[PDB]
Amino acid sequence: PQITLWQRPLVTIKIGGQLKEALLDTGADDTVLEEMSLPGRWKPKMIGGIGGFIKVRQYDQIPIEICGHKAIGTVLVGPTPTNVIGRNLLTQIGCTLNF
Amino acid sequence: PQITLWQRPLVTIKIGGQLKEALLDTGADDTVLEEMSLPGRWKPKMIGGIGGFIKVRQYDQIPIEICGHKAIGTVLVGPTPTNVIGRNLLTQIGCTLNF
Ligand SMILES: C=CCNC(=O)[C@@H](NC(=O)[C@@](O)(CCCN(Cc1ccc(-c2ccncc2)cc1)NC(=O)[C@@H](NC(=O)OC)C(C)(C)C)Cc1ccc(CC=C)cc1)C(C)C
Ligand SMILES: [Cl-]
Ligand SMILES: [Cl-]
Ligand SMILES: [Cl-]
Repeated sequence: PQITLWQRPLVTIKIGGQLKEALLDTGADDTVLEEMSLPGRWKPKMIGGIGGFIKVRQYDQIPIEICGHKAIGTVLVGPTPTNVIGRNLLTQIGCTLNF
Repeated sequence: PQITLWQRPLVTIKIGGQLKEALLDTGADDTVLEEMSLPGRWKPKMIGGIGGFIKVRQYDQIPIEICGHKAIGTVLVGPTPTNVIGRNLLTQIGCTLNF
């Protein structure tokens, strides 16, 4: 579709069979989600936002639907003010910026 | 143009006489720039991202130029770790997400 930016670009995603709201964020390298359960082992990452650094859990090869578009990729879980979908999955679902 | 999301979407802006690089961020409510001088009135503001909040100065009705597109809008100045263009100005130059 085509999403204008007069509001927050909030969409519905599906991960682990549950629906969630998340924010499509082109200023983000990475995709980071609020606390939740995911299968398998995880690795550490430090990621930096506008406000400083947080520690998150990295899970790889995780299926996720963004707006009904299927992707499988890396998901971080951590203390974030919102769910955000960063470039790493935006490119999987064929996103570009246009003006 | 059409801008890809394989890489960070960085662009040049002219503002306040200076050239600057900055990051087209669809997730950002506001536009925030590193420390710099702007004319006229301002008020203090706390803004929130990953890792918490920072204090900025808010100037309104500032002329900016982005990729040759003139807009006018609110610009926050402060100790952000990188320059970001937010939805408040992205709208004015007709920028949308597409997939
Ligand atoms: C007051 C209104 C609500 N807050 C906001 O709208 C703020 N927006 C952001 O922080 C956001 O759009 C992220 C900005 C882009 N940022 C840009 C950015 C990039 C690098 C940093 C570098 C950065 C930090 N430290 C050292 C080097 C800092 C910010 N990227 C990241 O922070 C990402 N980090 C990276 O991509 O790092 C590569 C990531 C999400 C994964 C932490 C994500 C975001 C979006 C909305 C909200 C509020 C919603 C409840 C919070 C966070 C500011 C920027 C306006
Ligand atoms: Cl990925
Ligand atoms: Cl504005
Ligand atoms: Cl429009």
